[PDB]
Formats: sequence, structure tokens, C-alpha cells
Amino acid sequence: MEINDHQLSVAELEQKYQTSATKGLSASLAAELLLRDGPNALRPPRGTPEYVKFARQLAGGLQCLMWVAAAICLIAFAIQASEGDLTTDDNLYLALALIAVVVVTGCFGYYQEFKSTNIIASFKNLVPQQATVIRDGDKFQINADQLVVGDLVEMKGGDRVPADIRILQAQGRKVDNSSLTGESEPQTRSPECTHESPLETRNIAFFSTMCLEGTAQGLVVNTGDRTIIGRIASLASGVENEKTPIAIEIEHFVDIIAGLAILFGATFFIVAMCIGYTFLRAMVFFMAIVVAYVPEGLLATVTVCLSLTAKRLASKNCVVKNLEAVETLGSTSVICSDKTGTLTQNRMTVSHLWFDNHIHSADTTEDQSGQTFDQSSETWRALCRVLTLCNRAAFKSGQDAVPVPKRIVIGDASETALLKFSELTLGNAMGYRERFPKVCEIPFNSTNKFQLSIHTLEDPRDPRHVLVMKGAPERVLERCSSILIKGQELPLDEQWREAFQTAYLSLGGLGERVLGFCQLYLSEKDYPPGYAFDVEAMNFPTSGLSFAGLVSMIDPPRATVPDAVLKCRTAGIRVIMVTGDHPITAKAIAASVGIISEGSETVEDIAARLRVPVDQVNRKDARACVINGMQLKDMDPSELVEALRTHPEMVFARTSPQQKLVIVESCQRLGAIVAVTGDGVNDSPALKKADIGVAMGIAGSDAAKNAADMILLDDNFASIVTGVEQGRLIFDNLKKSIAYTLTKNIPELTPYLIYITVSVPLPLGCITILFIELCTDIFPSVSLAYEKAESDIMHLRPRNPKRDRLVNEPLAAYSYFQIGAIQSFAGFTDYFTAMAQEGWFPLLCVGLRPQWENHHLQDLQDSYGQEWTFGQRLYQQYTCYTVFFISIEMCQIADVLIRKTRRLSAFQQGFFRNRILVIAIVFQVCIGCFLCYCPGMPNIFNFMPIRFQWWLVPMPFGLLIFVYDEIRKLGVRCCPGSWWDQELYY
Amino acid sequence: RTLSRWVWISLYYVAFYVVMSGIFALCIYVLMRTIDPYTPDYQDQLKSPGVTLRPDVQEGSINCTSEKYFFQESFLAPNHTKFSCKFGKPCFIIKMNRIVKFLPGNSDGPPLYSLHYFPYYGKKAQPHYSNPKLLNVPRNRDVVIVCKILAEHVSFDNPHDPYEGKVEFKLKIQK
Repeated sequence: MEINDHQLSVAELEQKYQTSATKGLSASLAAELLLRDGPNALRPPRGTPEYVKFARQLAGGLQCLMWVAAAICLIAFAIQASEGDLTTDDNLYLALALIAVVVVTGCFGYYQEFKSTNIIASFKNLVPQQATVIRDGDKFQINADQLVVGDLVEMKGGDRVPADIRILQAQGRKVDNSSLTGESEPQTRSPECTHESPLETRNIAFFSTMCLEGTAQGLVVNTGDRTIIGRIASLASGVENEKTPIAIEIEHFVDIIAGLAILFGATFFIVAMCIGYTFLRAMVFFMAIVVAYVPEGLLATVTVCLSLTAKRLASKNCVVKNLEAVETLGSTSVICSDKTGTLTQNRMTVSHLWFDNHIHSADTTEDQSGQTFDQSSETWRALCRVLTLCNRAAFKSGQDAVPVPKRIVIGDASETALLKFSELTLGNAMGYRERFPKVCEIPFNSTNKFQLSIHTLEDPRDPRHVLVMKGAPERVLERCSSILIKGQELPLDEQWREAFQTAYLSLGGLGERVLGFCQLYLSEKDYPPGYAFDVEAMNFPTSGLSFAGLVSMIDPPRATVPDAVLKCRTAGIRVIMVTGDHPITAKAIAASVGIISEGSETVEDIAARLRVPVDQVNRKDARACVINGMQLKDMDPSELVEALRTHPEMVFARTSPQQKLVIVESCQRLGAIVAVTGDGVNDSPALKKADIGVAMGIAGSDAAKNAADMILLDDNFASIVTGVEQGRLIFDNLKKSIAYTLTKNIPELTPYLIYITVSVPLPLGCITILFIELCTDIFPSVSLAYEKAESDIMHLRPRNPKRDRLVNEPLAAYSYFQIGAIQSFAGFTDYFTAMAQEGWFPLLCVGLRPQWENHHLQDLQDSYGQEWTFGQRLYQQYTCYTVFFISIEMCQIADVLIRKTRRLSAFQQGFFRNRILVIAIVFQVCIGCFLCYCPGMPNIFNFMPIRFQWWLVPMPFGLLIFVYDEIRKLGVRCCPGSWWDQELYY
Repeated sequence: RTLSRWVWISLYYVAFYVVMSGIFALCIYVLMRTIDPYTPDYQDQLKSPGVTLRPDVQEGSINCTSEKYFFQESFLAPNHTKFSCKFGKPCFIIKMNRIVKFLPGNSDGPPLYSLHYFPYYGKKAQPHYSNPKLLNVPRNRDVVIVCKILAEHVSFDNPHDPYEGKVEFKLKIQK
């Protein structure tokens, strides 16, 4: 936190600054200093990321996996350069394919982020502005950047504070520190030192804060970057992002894949050497096996998957600056939210009214979703006209269509709230204020601040003049005698008088501001209809007036907030309110939004009820706590951790931005994922430090918006809820997709394995494998992303990064060990059927490859004794590849269906409801059928038309896969703690 | 990675991969059943016989003469093994790739089968069956020669199997 020189005698202040309070500085010096340090302006965003940033998208962690994969393939190709190799179509193709995926995916992702930035640029509207300085005794308006340190400056109503100043003099000046400090209502500024902390003191004005009203002079304490907001702005750029949870999960994933890759590559390398293959061959096998383990398509399928989800978020008006940022929300354990602007509307409005010695709450909501009071009473009518009539507040031309609350009004704070209220409940104030013509009024006086005005009568019954006046309850209490009730007057009795007093203290204690409203009919006999009374003499009996009632006011939370917080809590997310506002209001709002449930007592509540010193009560008995920022400065790390751990519902009030940062950090110390939602600049350091920052599109400031990882254009808090939900379903579906693709590797890799072991003609080729991995499975693989919630995900607790893994041992245990195996056997069965039918019985196929592969041997005896040339048998091998391809597809049908659900049976969820999956298998089968049957296929791809009978051979295997996993899906549902769930269930 | 539970993994696959190998073999064995021991289900691949040669690029039996095809009957076991007929400037020998029940039909570049053997009955039916010179002037040069066979039954695939019914070798006798 910062420090300052604010508390100093003006003589001492100027003594230090070497400046004249009335005259300011001399032009010469002003120019000298301006040239010395630097103009009054923050150094432009030290970040001018060139288009070279595109490269960023290319590296990442995942793209690196494909990069190394591509490199490995290239090297393998380089190794096979040792001899004449077929790789011209194999390895180089793959390596290039890998590079193609990283670059294409990179381009796509980059464009997305770029589009968002462009949209952001559209919003920037800049105005240089100017400042009013006083030098050599003369007032001159110069460019704000020209402002130096230690020179007198004058601020008026509406002008922005050019730089941090130390107010020397002021007159009814009220600056708006809403964004910087977070203070809701306009804080008045004065020459005298009020508080120790320079942020709360009145003797200092701040940069970027507009002065609502009044005027004031001040010596510039800080200029440019050294200013407060500049300090915050600078800090909001030195924080680190930290690795996204989804990113680490994929890191673990690659570790597993690579692990399996190396194990088999190495094990088989040794095995190959044992057999006889030269080292060269052993090495090519090593490279081959490893490279084969790398899923090229999975990078595309994952990227697209995230993109699809992101697109949905965009539709919801929830934009993600980063692609990985989509999953995060499904991992948030704590939400540090700001009060004003975020949880609330940040707009003041009439709260409660006092009529017939009763308190009636008005509708504070922006949307007017609350309940209206009983307007029937006459007392209400009278008070309404007094509030409506006595005001300078009036709607500006143009606010007809707009809602009465959101519409702008020209007037004071209270008068605006009062005007809006009148217009809403009692009807239009236009005709009403026009009804009674105002002859002479007395604006709020410098002292006693009473404001009165007298009008004529509109009513036909009595022609008496009507007098109205509003002011502080105590001052007005001094001037009032009679009290009105239900339309009839009465004198004041101590019982009711005190009732009024207690009511005043009650509402005043509620945190609201109360205003006394009174009126008095004039003795027309004494004051004739023609009598013209001026402001000079006491024409109206200021005393003996009839006091009507009081009207208080406050600002409410947004309409969506309460329900959003309840959902976040039901989700198991801890909601902590971190605000710089006053504790009295902070707690009230907290209880309103639900951060502090009812019945939950703070340490003070207990001390209050028991009427015992606050220090006595044991903190353990208090579940909720409102920690004052004053203590926060003193607290240590162990202190914060204790507070955070010991109290379920917490609210940090009067906390500086730096403190909000320490709170977020303290929550991170626990090792939990924190999400911060804010509005103003005070949230800039917090929002950037949080695992995920959340700014408000409109209600949010620029600094905080730049710091935020996510922005809400609609400023709907409910979106947060949707956000947390949107993050957990995609995780399960990713598992589905991954599992599916991973299952294909067994039937793809095995053919080449056995080829080396048994020495049988190659069952599946390279082109074939590519058609499965890149051609067919692509649609089904994406279709699974469309899978819906298997059960109520919102009910389950947030996953544990340590325990739960996207891809874990169990998944591999079934994609590779169980299902994958079944598919492999299906493929080989198809292989043997074709071969056996052609004339090559399975038993004879062993050790045939050496002769088979040889292009020279034209005479190759089959089981019948027939002699096959090279092309002939090779044709059979190719017509043998197609069927294996098709077989994979057929097995993939069953795999896709079972992959659809993790726990539930096909019955329940019904994988068929998903239309995209349906079109997935129809297109998949159609394509496979095409590749085999298309006329030029055997020439280009070496894929030949398949005899119809062939299609059936892989059928029974597919059924086995389905029937097998289905029972597994049933046993798991029956036996939660079953042995199957532990092993199977991934 | 577990402990005192691996037995639940090992034993599992032992009787899982077992069930799978048992089913895999189960399917191969049924397939094998639906095939003749004497003739393949498809001859189409070998449709047009190819011609191969020697140059790496009889007790019992029956006496015969150049004549028409000889039918040993049907391709069955009821009859014992069907009897088979008897039979510088490099010499290369050519033969016709044997194909069951196939009857061949028959009833200047640089300087340089009897039907009584068909149809071939196959190895199982006929084990010891027996299927039926470039004195050129030039030398010290690579000569491309293409020896092919003719017939309605014989077809050539110039674009593909250069062996289909024909040869293509480059002899060079450098002296």
C-alpha cells in the first residue's frame, strides 16, 4: 500500500514544495520541472505485441508435442535415407501432416484471439482533456500533460482531477472516487486531514476521478506514473498467468502416451535385436513404433472441441480471450467478488419511507422486481407531493423511452433518487410540479441546510398557500411541532416523538441516509392570495410546522445476483466478498446477496447479544466474519490463512486494492483455484492475479477490463453460474473422444507388429490407417463432444487435480487393453477370411512375407499349389487392406456407441438421441464404402472393391464390443464400489 | 500402479485375452470349415496366368504326347492321386503359372506348351505333378527382351503386373 505527505500545515506543505498557495508557481519553474521529469501522463501500455505474436499460438505445450512428433518422423525418414525406402509416401507424409496440423490449428486459434482484440479496439475512444492551473497568480487552462508537481490547480463541477493533489481549499466539493477507491457515494473533499490512510482522507484528490460538484484548489503532489492510479496500472502488468488446469491435464496426458510409446519402442527394439534384424532395422522399428503411438488427429479434435464450446460461450455473450480458458470454470473452489458495480448496481435509490410511524421499504431493484408498498394512504400522497415539488431535479430532454431508473437526471444525488421514486410510484412529477406554481424558494443554506419552497393551492376545497421543506431530521425536528397521520393533524407527543427518533436512528443505523420532510398550510387570512413574500424576512412560521415523515435510500444488488450466489454456493464454491466499502453496508449487502446466510452470526453479533466485550467470545463459535481492512494491514500470513479456513462466510470490508491482492493470494496459498469478479480499478490487481478474472462489460473500468481474463458485455452476474457449469461437462466428453481415438491404435499398430513377429504379409497399410485416423473417425470423434450430461454434474463436487485425471491408467487399461484388442482380432479375422478364400490358408501365411514382399519372385505357391506373381498377390494384399480398413470402421461403430456413455447404459442416455453421432456413422460407413468402391481407388490409394461377404466378417466382433461394454456399464451401476469401476470406469 | 491387487489384473487378462484368443480362433476355425481342400473360393486374382522363368531375376506317372486337354475327372478324393503326364548366350526356361481347372485356349528390335498338361488339378489332387536359348550374335551390351504367350485366355497388364503372361529381362554377356 502507498504512503503520503497529506497531513501537513499548508505552510509546511508549500515550504516543502517551494510554491505559493495563492499564486502557484512561476511559468519558468513550471516549464523547468515539466522538462525535468516527464509530462503528466502514464507511459503507454508497455505491451505492443507485434503480429509476430502469431508464433505464440504455434508453440504452446500441445503444439510442441506435435512439433517433436513431426521432428521424430522427419528423423525417422532421414534414417531410412540409409536405403531405398517407401517412406516417400509414409514418414515424410506423416511428419509434414503433423506440421500442417500445428500451423493450421495455430492459425485458427490466432485468428479467434485477433478477432476479439479488433472488437476491443472498436471501443477505444480517446480525448486528451485539459487542466486548469494557476501560475504567477493567473488562471490558465493548459493541456493536462503540461501539469507539473507542486502547482496550484482548480477543480470545478464536472472536471476530472488532472493529477493527485493535496486540497488546500474547497467549497462544497464532492469528488467521485467510485472507480479508484471503490467508494460508492461521492466523497467530499476538504483542506483538513480526516483519516490516516491517504485513500480515505478528504485532503487529497485523485487522478482519473471526476469531481461531481463544488470547487477546490490543490497542490499537485504526484504527476504521471507516480500517481496512485498509475501505480496500480503499472502493477496490473507484472503478474504471471500461471498454467491453465486444462493445460496441465493435457501435459499429464502426453506423459502417459509418451510413456507407453517409449516402453514399447524400447522393449521391441531389444526384442528385434534378439531375433536378428540389423541395428539399422532395429532403429527404424524403434522410430516406427514410437511415432505410431502419437495421435496426430487428437490435436485437431481437441482444438476443435474447445473451439465449439467457446463458440457457445460467445453466443451467451461470454467471450474467452484464451482458448484454454473455457474449461477453467469447472475447477473454481472460491469466488472473490466485489460489492459495488459487481454484486450491486452501484446506483443510489430511495430505500425506506416513514408514514404513520411505520417503515415501508420501497423497490430498490433496477428492474423493479421487488414489491410495492401500499400507496392508498393519504399521508403517502402528501409526502409524495412534498418530495416531488421541492426539488431542483428534473428529467433532461431525451429521457422518455428509457426506463425511469436508468435514465439520466440533472440534479443532486438525493433529489435524483427522490425524483425517480416520485415519477415511478405516484406517477409523473411533470404535471404535478407544474400544478403548484413555485413563488419563492430557499435552496439549501450553507448552514442547517434546510430547503423550503412555497406554492399556491391546486385543490378546489381550500385556497390556502402550501409550504414545503426538507432537511436533516434533527434540524427539522427542532423546527417542527405538529405531526400528520392518516390525513389528520396532531401535536407531537414524546412517545411518538421518540418513536420517530428511534426510527431515525434505526434507518440511519441501517446505513441509509435519512431526510426529514415537512409541510405547513398558511393562514391565508394572514397571508392573502395576492401577498408576495420574499426571502428577506420571515414570512412563513418556520416553527409550528407539520412534520410528515422521513425518506431514506440505498443502492441494491443487481436482479440476477442473489440467485447466482445461491447457485455458486450449491455448487460447493465458497463465496467471499472483498470490498473497499464500509463494513456496515458491506455486511448488509452480503446478507442480501446470500454471501452471509441468515442465522449466521459474526463475532460481533455474539458479543452484542451477550452484551460482553467482543474480545471475550471464542472465534470458533462464529461461522461468519466481517474483517475490517484496518486489521488486515496488521495481519500476518498465518492470520489470513486462519481466517479463511475457520470461517465459511467471509466479507473483507474497507480493503485496499493491494489488500484484495493479498486476499486472493492468501486463497491461493490454500492451493485452491480462485475466481475474481470486479468493476473498478481497485480490482485490477486482484482480477489479474486470480486464476480467472471477471470484469463487467459496462460497469467495469478500463484498467480492470484489461486485467480480466473474461468480460461480461451484458453485465449479468448469472453468467458466472453458467460459466462454472459450462466448464465441467466438456471434460467428460473429452474423455469419451480421447478414449475412442485411443482405441483405434491397437488394431492399427498390431498389424505391423505381427508382421515383424510372425512374418506374415502386411495386413494393414499406411494409407489405410490414415483413412481411419484422419478420414472416418473424425466426424464420430467430434460427434461425442455433443454428448450431454450423464447425470447432474452440478451435484458432484469439483474434481481433484491430483486424483482425477483426464486420461488415467483405467482409460488406457480399456482403450488399449480391452476394446482395442477386440477390434484388432476383428481386423485379423477379416484378413484371414480374405486370404484363406483367395487360396492362402492362415497356417501357410507364416514366414511367407520374405518371399511375398520380394518383387522378383513370380512363382509363389499358395495352399493349392497355384503360382502367384507379384502384382497378383500384392493386389490381394491391397484388397486385404481395404477390408481391414472397413473392419476398423465396423468395430468403430460399436466403439462409438459405447464411448458415448461412461457410466449409464445405452438405454438411459440413448446415444441415438445425439443426431450428430447418427450422421457420424452414416457418413463414416458411406465414406468407407466409397473408398473401396470408387473406380480409381485401387490405382491411387491401392484400395480395391470389397466382396460383399467381406463386410460381414467384422460384424460379430462389433457386437461383442457393444455387449461387453454394456454389461460393464450395468455392473458398474449396480456395484458402485465394485471392482469394475475401480479398474474400468475412467 | 497398485499392490496386493495386481493378482486381480493378471488373473483378469489371463481369462480375458484367453476368451478373446478363444473367440478369434473360434472364428478362424469356422471360416476354414467353409472352404474346399482342393480348390480356392476365388480364382479371380489369378484370373490371367502370369509367366515366370528359371533365371533368378519320374517313376509311375504317365507318358503323353502333344495333344488336347486330358480330364482326370472331378476334383475329388474318391479317386487316388490323379496321374500326371511326364516331361555364353544364356538359356532361360519359361513355365506357365499353374492354376486349377484352367485350360489355355488353342486346341525386329536389336539382333538376337502342350494342352495335354491341363487342366492342372492342384497339389492335394496331384502332388508330384510336372508342369511343362539366346545364341544371339550381339554381345557386351544390355538387350531388352520380352517373351510373352498368346491365347484368348491369356491377357497382359502392361501398366501393372509386367509378369502377367509375359517376361521382361535385360541379358548382357560381357566378354
